[PDB]
Amino acid sequence: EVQLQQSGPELVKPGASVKISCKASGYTFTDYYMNWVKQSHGKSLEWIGNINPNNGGTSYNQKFKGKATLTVDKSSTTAYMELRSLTSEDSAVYYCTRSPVRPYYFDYWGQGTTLTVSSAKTTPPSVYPLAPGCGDTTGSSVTLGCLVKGYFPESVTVTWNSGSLSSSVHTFPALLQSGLYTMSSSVTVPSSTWPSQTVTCSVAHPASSTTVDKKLEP
Amino acid sequence: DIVMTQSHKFMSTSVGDRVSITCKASQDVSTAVAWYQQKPGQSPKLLIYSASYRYTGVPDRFTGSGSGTDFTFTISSVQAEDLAVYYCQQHYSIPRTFGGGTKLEIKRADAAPTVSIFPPSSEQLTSGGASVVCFLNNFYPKDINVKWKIDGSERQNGVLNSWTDQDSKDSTYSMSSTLTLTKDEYERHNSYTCEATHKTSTSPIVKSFNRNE
Repeated sequence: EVQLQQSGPELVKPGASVKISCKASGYTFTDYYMNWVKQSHGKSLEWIGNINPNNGGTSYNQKFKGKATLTVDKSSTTAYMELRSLTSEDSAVYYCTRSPVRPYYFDYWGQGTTLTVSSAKTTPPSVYPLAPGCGDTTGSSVTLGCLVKGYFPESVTVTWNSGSLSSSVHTFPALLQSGLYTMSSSVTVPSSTWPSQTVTCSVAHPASSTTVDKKLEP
Repeated sequence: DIVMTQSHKFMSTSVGDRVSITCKASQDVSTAVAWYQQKPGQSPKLLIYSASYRYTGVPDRFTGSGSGTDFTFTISSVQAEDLAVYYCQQHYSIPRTFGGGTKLEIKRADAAPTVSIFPPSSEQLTSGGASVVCFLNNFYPKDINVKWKIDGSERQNGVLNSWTDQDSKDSTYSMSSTLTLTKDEYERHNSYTCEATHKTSTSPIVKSFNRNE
């Protein structure tokens, strides 16, 4: 199938540049334009520009000219966007997305690349298990959680039992406090399956390459 | 630039209902309009292109209409999973431009929260921190009040509340309320309570633990 695999999250200091990549697979790379789209947090999609992989021709949103440089490596079917002179106004999710010559649309999208422009240091999260106190009454289901505290930058992923529990999961949006993010994740499983069976939250913080697993214990 | 205006940032609907999201182009764009669905935390997904054509695999309940400047995206029978921001986009000229987005909000019946309170973990206490967290899960509507009481006394400082988006399965909300203390403070008190007040009952849902046992 078509896949646009973007490079991972970026934390860059102001004034720096970043180059984000979009590895295209599953289709004839040179038959589609590659587009880049910015999405600031809570805001709409902004088209940055496109590049014709066939000849490297680019078309930019004037607003991003100079700011963004689109390139392509045909041989590696990878599109790149270099963003320069970075400020926190550039902190956003950036998508690559494919468009045919015709019809006119963005049919396949990368997963997005989160760019954080900040002088702040990477801070891995402290991961704390949230298990019921000894006094709690057991009902049909039990809610467990992991508190993911004091990390930066924002990208964090909590996986419960290697994704085998995701239908019962709540991911609470991170809140920024004193320059650090905190989030939590809950999972609700039948009480007949915990603690009889292991429930583990695995908290990945890509910026610090940290993974903390907490086995929820009564 | 062509401006694509979605004048409604939000539209409420109910599961099974028909909802139409409008988009107005600042100039004639013929039918060079696409509609995208962006679910929370996800990349946009193309649903409609050329104003009225469903992209491959797109369910029949999604339609688009319009030509010139006024475009409509319609979900004929909304499903909870359609909770998303919907964007129109013109592909008529450069730069490509998007509408501001319309977030579909799903009105379901009220649901009381399932409240869970968690004492600080031994790990955190070792760090000299004490976060007490209360999960208020799967409630509707979003409006909810959490009150923390420490030894019967309301505690307002150090409380951070985070709401989820509406659940794509049941359209409820969940929220976490975290009371962050120092370890020293936490151990100067015994009873920790989060009280959830929600329109589904005049009686707060109260979850508590005593640090002793």
